[PDB]
Amino acid sequence: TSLPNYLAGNGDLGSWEPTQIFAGEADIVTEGGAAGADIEIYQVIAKNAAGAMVPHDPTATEVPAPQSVAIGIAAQPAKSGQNVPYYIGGVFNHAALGWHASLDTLAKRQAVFDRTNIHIGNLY
Amino acid sequence: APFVAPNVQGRVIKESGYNTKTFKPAYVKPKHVIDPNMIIPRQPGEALGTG
Repeated sequence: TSLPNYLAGNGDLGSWEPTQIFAGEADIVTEGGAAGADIEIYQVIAKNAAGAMVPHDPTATEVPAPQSVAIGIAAQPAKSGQNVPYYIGGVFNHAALGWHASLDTLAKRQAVFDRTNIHIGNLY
Repeated sequence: APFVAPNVQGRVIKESGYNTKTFKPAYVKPKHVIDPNMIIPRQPGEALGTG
């Protein structure tokens, strides 16, 4: 870390791409709750049987387990035991969000948030 | 014109009408959300280091 470089050379300093989370104009609404697992930014979240936030996990069970019904979108990342701020309302670009496996197409990603204040849709 | 023996009345000639076209203009509505995740990060003119 000490010396300069006297010799010529090139360097690709880096690249930046915007992440657009909002895809519409509902009332954006947020809440905070304890996490039960490692949650990434804009990961879709559910609440487990103990009321702690857990990343959304459809087909968790033979009766479906409460992790299987999504409840919000993480606004900042958190480790287990920490508080997670998360969105409960708003219109969100499905592409930016973190999704479970097998929840591939937008047609499925909408089905997670029909009965809800959140709605999830495509950007143009 | 119809040829008509001059001993007879003459021939009645038919006509045709006309038509109309009608159009509604289409509608276009793009918009952007401009939340902080887009305002904050350094834009190209900004100096490296501070900005």
